Amino acid sequence: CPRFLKVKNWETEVVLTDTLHLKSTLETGCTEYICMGSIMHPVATKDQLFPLAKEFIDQYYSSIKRFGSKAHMERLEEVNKEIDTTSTYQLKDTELIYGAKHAWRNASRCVGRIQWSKLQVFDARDCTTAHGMFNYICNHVKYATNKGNLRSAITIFPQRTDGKHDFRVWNSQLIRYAGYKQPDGSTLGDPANVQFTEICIQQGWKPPRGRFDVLPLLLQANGNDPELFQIPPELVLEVPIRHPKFEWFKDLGLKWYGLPAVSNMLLEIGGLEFSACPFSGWYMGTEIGVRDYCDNSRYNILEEVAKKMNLDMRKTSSLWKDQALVEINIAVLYSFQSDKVTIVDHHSATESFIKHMENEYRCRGGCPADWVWIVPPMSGSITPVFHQEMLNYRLTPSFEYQPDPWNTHVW
Amino acid sequence: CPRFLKVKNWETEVVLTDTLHLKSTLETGCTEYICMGSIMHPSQHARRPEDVATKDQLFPLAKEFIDQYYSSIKRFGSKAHMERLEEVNKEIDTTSTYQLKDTELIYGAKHAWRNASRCVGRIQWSKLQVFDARDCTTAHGMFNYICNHVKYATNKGNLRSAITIFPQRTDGKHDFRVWNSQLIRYAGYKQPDGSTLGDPANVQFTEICIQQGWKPPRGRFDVLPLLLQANGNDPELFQIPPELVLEVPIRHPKFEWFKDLGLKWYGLPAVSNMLLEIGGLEFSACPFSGWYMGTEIGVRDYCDNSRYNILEEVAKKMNLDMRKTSSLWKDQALVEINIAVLYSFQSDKVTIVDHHSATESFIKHMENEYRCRGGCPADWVWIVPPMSGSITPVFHQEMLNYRLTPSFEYQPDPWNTHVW
Amino acid sequence: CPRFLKVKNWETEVVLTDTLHLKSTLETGCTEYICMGSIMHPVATKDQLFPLAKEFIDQYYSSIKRFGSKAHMERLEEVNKEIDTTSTYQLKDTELIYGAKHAWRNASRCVGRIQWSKLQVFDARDCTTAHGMFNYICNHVKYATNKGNLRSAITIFPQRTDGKHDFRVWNSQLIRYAGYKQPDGSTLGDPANVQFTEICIQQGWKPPRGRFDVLPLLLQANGNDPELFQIPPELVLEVPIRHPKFEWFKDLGLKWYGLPAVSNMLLEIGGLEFSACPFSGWYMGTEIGVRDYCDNSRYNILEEVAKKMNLDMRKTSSLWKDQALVEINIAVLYSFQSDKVTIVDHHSATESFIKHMENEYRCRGGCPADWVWIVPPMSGSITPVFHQEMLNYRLTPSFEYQPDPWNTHVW
Amino acid sequence: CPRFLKVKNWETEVVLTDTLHLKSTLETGCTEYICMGSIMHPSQHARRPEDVATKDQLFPLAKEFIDQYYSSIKRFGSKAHMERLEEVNKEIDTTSTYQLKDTELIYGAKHAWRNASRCVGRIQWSKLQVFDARDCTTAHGMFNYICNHVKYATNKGNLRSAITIFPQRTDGKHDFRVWNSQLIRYAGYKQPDGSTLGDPANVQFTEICIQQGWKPPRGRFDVLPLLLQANGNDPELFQIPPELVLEVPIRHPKFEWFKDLGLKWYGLPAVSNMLLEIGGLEFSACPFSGWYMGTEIGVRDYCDNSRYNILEEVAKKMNLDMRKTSSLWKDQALVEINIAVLYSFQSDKVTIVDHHSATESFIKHMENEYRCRGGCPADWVWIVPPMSGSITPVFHQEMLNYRLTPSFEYQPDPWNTHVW
Ligand code: HEM
Ligand code: HEM
Ligand code: HEM
Ligand code: HEM
Ligand SMILES: C[C@H](O)[C@H](O)[C@H]1CNc2nc(N)[nH]c(=O)c2N1
Ligand SMILES: C[C@H](O)[C@H](O)[C@H]1CNc2nc(N)[nH]c(=O)c2N1
Ligand SMILES: C[C@H](O)[C@H](O)[C@H]1CNc2nc(N)[nH]c(=O)c2N1
Ligand SMILES: C[C@H](O)[C@H](O)[C@H]1CNc2nc(N)[nH]c(=O)c2N1
Ligand SMILES: NC(=[NH2+])NCCC[C@H](N)C(=O)O
Ligand SMILES: NC(=[NH2+])NCCC[C@H](N)C(=O)O
Ligand SMILES: NC(=[NH2+])NCCC[C@H](N)C(=O)O
Ligand SMILES: NC(=[NH2+])NCCC[C@H](N)C(=O)O
Ligand SMILES: [Zn+2]
Ligand SMILES: [Zn+2]
Repeated sequence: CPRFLKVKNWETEVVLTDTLHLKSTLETGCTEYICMGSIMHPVATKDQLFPLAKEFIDQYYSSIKRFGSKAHMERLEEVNKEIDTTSTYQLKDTELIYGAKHAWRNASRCVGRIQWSKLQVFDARDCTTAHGMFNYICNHVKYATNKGNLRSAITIFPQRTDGKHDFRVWNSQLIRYAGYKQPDGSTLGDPANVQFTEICIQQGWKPPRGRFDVLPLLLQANGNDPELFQIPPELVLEVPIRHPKFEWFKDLGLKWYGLPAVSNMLLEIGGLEFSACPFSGWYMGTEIGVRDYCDNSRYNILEEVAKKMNLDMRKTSSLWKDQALVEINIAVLYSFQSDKVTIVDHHSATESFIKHMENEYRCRGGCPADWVWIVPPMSGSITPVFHQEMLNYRLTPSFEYQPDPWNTHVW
Repeated sequence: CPRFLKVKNWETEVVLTDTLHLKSTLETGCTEYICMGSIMHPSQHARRPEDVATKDQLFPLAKEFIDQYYSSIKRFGSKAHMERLEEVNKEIDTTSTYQLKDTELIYGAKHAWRNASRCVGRIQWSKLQVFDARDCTTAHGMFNYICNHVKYATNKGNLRSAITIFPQRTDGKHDFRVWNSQLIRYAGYKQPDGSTLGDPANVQFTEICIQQGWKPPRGRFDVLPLLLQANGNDPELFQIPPELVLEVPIRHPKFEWFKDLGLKWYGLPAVSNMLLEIGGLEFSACPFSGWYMGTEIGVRDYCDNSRYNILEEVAKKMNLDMRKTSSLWKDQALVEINIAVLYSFQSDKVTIVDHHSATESFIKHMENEYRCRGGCPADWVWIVPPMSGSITPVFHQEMLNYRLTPSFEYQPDPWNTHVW
Repeated sequence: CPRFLKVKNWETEVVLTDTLHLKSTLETGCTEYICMGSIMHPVATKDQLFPLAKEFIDQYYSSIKRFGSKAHMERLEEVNKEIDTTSTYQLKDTELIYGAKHAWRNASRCVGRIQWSKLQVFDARDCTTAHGMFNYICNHVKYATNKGNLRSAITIFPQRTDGKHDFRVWNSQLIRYAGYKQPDGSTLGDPANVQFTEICIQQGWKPPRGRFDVLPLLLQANGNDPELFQIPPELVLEVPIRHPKFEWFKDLGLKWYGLPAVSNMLLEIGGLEFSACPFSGWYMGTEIGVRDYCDNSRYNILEEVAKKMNLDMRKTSSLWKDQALVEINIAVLYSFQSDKVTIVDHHSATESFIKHMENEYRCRGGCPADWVWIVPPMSGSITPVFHQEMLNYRLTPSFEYQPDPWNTHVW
Repeated sequence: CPRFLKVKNWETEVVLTDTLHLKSTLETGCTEYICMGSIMHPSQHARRPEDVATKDQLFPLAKEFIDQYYSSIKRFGSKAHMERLEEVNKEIDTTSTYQLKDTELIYGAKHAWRNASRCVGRIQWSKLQVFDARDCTTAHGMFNYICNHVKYATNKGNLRSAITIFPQRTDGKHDFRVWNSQLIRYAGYKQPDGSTLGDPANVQFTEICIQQGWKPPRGRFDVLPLLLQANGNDPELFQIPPELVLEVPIRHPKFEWFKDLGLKWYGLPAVSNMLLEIGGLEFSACPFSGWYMGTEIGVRDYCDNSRYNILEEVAKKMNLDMRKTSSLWKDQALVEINIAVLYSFQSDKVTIVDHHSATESFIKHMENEYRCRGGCPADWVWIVPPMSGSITPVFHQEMLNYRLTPSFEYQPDPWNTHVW
């Protein structure tokens, strides 16, 4: 209603038909009179949980081609008695694996979804303490890093109960660099992490006060006050950034970590909420080269690089920023590759994503996709995704945003 | 339910409050469940293009526009307001259409620009020369008006914004249409090769011209003739006098070989296929022009695979290693082409703006608009330039897209409608 | 989007879930800001036809559980080549029958749809003249009347081609009574048929000028001027109306016809348009007893029945109209039953409809229904449909309104 | 796209033009693809019931209301309009709420009635007594105010329309609520045999009253106590003084046995569980009353299968042959019950309107409203009486349903939300 929606690719003229949108139950934020497409961010009762669980179990049994089976019916009744009796329920291991992979399949902001079914799921639902969380995270980091040959993984901690016993990873990613405000108002290190760094120091962390200090983990188990743990340094793979032609590039002393491991999202499956679910894949180069290094509110290196390149910086129309941007991005890829650390460039990644989108239309009837996030932050129209119409809608299971845990926790 | 909305800039932390969206009366194409922000022409439950406005459609649309006009000149509820409303109503009542005052037409055109959510150039919105061509009756008359537009707008390279507005739709059988999609564009030809010579965007229009008896030079940059439909008649061909057509040969400030590619482009971007809607009145022929942002030429026109597709050519001449995507050879060539376009336009003293300067001005305009008007409708997908997105400030700026009227709207290609 | 909608019955508290709304492709007339639920009325190119034909053939092949065959793929190719070469296509007999039955299944205004699959389809696509049409119409009337034991039926004339060659039955129903404007402004016979009656007279029909004159058929074949034909009187089954207790009722000289045969609708199947498609079932009593007899702008008999009942008519609050209404409706049912002519009362009809709706939710995931038309025009809340929430949406194949032919027709 | 819409009456052929729907700012629940005209509580994308308006929600809602109010007293744009708007804005920015003037509250209440698309009684809309109870602070104070209401409105059978308006919502933790669905209603009791004694609609509410300590007489027509929530505290029980409760024993003008059924009803329909929204302010306790239309009692209260369900018992005493549905025995009994209700109220001099008189007046009202206001929102599903539909003129009248504010809205039963 409408049944069929069409997307066009403006380079190939290929028109595709979406019916997967019909499975949407959650709202996007837009209305018929306003589009919120560029806005970054536009305790279940028994009664609410029943339908959400049924819908999930239903789709699970359908996916394994056993819809209507007595297994299907019995699982439904078991779940139903479980909710009725404890006001919640437990996923079977198979359901949790399915839910996690599908939350990734459904993530409309992820260009990496061709890999969605190749995902190692660590089931940490028996975890009870922050030291326990630390151990699981270390196994995840070791497994995922794999000496540079990165492998996708998610570690899933106990689901929410009453909301007073939440497991949380206070870090926004498992591995990030510290940020300190300087007396003159500038920032040393990564300005994105200034608040989180302050919390860590406040909690007792001794800060080395350099540019690329790996943050410790701040871990909350069962709603208890969070605890600090240092990731053993031999587990954190880093790459020093050099350039294949500019010998001076290494002199900038840039580096970055190999494993991008988002750790502050909420994974929702059949109405159940996994507030601690760090997951990791591998980098697309522009995430580091364009955003991390060249955002004005991040490491902000364009000007230094341009100076070393001896560019004429007096006029914006010389495109000195653009020129430097490319060199930086060349260096990031070249450095990761030289060190045998899995990375993908924005051309290869977006081309793969288009193939994935086409497979998804053919087998699933569509592929929810957020064009604003999917198109890379540089060279947008010389990647195929710029020219591809897309439709954005929300399927469950899904990854969602949740408030920072310091905004809620009582000590 | 009505509410004020906040937009945040994620670099500056500046948060702005949108109140203007509350005035929107036209649909965006999204729903609560499905966002259609990246669809180029979403369905927006508009009435069929071939239909003309009924009285019941016209009355509210004319009242809303006249109210907004009298409100804008600080004369809302005045005797003149009331009398103008009465006159407009009698006209709709007795003829089922009305005529705009010249002042209203000028106001309408500037506001349609002010309201164009896809336009990054709107800081310039009130500086618009409006050529009122509503007395035009023939295709030759149209030609004359268009030659004036081209001459005034071009201004020997010192480009000036302008719009020329032909007679409004009546019964839908006497429409004025400029068949060209822009006043000045290059021909495209399907070759015996299978390849395309010239601009592939213009292949169908080119065949129509040829079929109308136009003699194609069959080169890579043939300026297209005008094909102009007056009063609903079959369209007629006219060659723009070549001396009115300002072109720029493309060269690079450092690469002496770049000029050997034999690239050029025209100075005057003049969109000619859109419909201007003011108070329910439809101006189906309303060519308008400003000046280029360099990426329009250097990224899209030159580097789209379905356009001139010059990336490989240029990368070869640059002696780049093209074996792997990860060398970013495409991105290197792209920066150089875009340098050359800006340099070539600046050297010939033809107005151009680069994507950094254009987007920085847009941010400034947005802020002025939130302060003086309560918002600025903007389509992020179109506003963020097609290269270097996040090293421009608009990438980091949340925008809200909504449709205000007066507006510029798309309309079907006339060869899809026209019976000969 | 949303995938699930709920309807509640406010007498039983049963909640049903609708998913059939998802197959909707056509608009209703409402918007998010206005409801047009009580508004009575709120040629296809090659490019339009391809998708409409595909959607239909797909749903047909899915209905016979052969989706993705073999026969399905070839039928699609055949249809596509047909549209390609001729800008139109022909339905198989199978698909025509299926389409006709589904148009009835989908008609949200019809309370009689429990019967939807028991429909006799007379395929009149080989018809070419008005006399041909007359013949097919005589067949339909005779078969559907069946001496009082009415059988549902539809006769389908050739589809529209260029729009200049339309088949049309100018009558709104095959059997209806003439109406005559009188010099003093009153009307003799049925006021609803005055315009059509004048046309007939203008075409040289010699009018009896009584209260219940059965109209001639006015039939347009192949876009030609329409022609007059008298329905052989022996084919026209009528019922004199008398009352089981009031011996004086028969003296009112009332009668009606047995066969309600709507003849002015358009049947749309897979993008094809059948502009002449008379169809019939049998009456619900209130149609005659409440609407045809008691509408102020119909036979308007309330006051004279009330007079004969000797009711105090001086105050609305005596409910003299309501009493008369019930008595007239009793007489209609009693008369049809006494003469063994199929009829259904509004309790039995609406009860069957709720049972049908429940069947449709179980097997099809919903049942579009227009509450405004489904609730009988008397005694609303003492039928179960009044208490039943319904969703209205438009499914194809469908029956649609079309303009009176005498507005368009060039003589 | 905005347009004027036409509604036709299919008996009288009168066509009216609706312009008022263009003012609507709240959703109906339908979409372009799915009509929800018969859903009792469609979801309309309202904010969560248990949230309170933010500044960003309140600023435009308050401006819209104050504009309509000053426009109504022909004072739009005046100094007073501007200064009132200024004062409201300071209050919102400073306390994130505001207070209505007495005149604004009275205007708001009357227009909420005028705007109630499901009410057939709106010809009466401007004749409404407003009891301003915004100074109330206790459950006992609520009781006193409600006693005042019942006494004023009943007026010894000569019923007068009234509303009593308790303090608006603040943080949502201090809500005033009448837990009763109407001020006067009959208890219902589930019986060991599975039947219900008294009124099944009130079983759950009755259960709560007994749990709270009310001693149930356990009969068929027990007048329920008030359960009153002040300032978000647990609610308190209060019996209405029985001399304030006017009741009518039902007898028939021809059937001597009718009185033997021991039926009665109360004179005063006082809906007490709705929320009154004025300018984004929320009056969660606002009991209002007019007088009955006969069918509300005769058809629904007495003949719904899930209410008193009296049909078969009446038909038996009428000696009807109940073996077949097509004898229309149910329809005959229905009419007689309805005659009895009207006759009884009229004999006792208690205001009542029959459904012919009520709907004929409503048609007149719609016509007045179209003439003076440009429309009348109306929900046909609710307006058409539950018996004899098409022998009332509203059945034949096309209606447009849309939502204007101020308005009366549904809110959740407080026992689903309340923390003890
Ligand atoms: C395996 C290689 C992968 C690649 C190359 C990749 C690529 C990306 C990129 C480039 C983004 C945008 C990042 C940003 O701008 O902040 C993204 C977002 C995202 N990806 Fe992936 N992805 C991968 C794997 C995964 C995995 C394993 C998951 C989860 C199981 C995942 C879920 C997400 C989600 C939820 C987002 C949105 C995050 C947000 O809103 O901040 N992706 N992906
Ligand atoms: C003065 C210099 C101007 C600049 C630098 C500018 C910039 C731009 C750019 C870059 C686009 C996107 C073009 C594309 O991707 O195809 C655009 C679109 C547009 N601009 Fe401008 N603009 C200017 C003047 C104008 C004028 C004079 C008008 C009309 C009065 C106008 C109305 C529009 C409209 C309606 C669009 C959307 C076109 C579409 O949908 O395809 N702009 N503008
Ligand atoms: C079998 C016995 C049937 C019964 C008892 C029945 C009942 C009804 C009734 C009472 C109406 C409302 C009529 C009015 O107010 O004018 C109606 C409408 C309708 N029915 Fe039936 N129906 C029957 C068979 C059929 C058949 C055979 C078809 C077509 C195959 C059909 C399609 C329709 C349509 C399209 C409408 C709406 C017509 C309009 O908008 O004017 N029904 N039905
Ligand atoms: C003058 C006497 C009045 C009459 C005869 C009358 C008539 C009616 C009727 C028959 C209903 C349908 C009730 C139902 O089916 O449950 C109704 C609904 C309504 N009326 Fe009135 N009305 C009157 C006065 C009022 C007053 C004084 C107000 C408020 C100030 C009001 C506001 C409403 C509202 C909001 C509804 C919808 C209630 C709901 O959704 O349950 N009416 N009216
Ligand atoms: C305002 C805008 O939505 C915001 O800058 C977005 C744009 N697109 C993005 N795309 C990706 N992949 N990641 C981001 O952080 C952003 N930021
Ligand atoms: C699919 C997508 O909407 C389409 O390619 C858009 C993207 N953004 C654009 N932005 C501008 N300015 N111009 C365009 O033509 C486009 N094309
Ligand atoms: C205005 C209103 O929609 C119109 O009177 C409708 C109401 N319901 C109906 N219901 C049926 N079945 N038939 C009708 O003709 C009508 N008329
Ligand atoms: C399902 C349906 O909407 C519901 O039964 C409505 C129908 N019309 C009504 N009409 C009025 N006046 N009052 C009601 O309670 C109802 N109930
Ligand atoms: N490829 C991924 N899995 N990315 C997740 C986000 C990493 C983030 N963009 C960063 O630069 O650190
Ligand atoms: N700056 C403008 N006014 N542009 C209008 C569109 C021009 C178009 N993008 C082109 O490259 O030809
Ligand atoms: N039951 C049917 N098939 N009805 C078709 C409509 C008949 C119409 N209502 C009449 O009174 O004549
Ligand atoms: N006329 C009114 N004010 N009605 C309000 C609703 C009364 C309700 N219908 C009842 O029967 O008790
Ligand atoms: Zn959107
Ligand atoms: Zn609706």
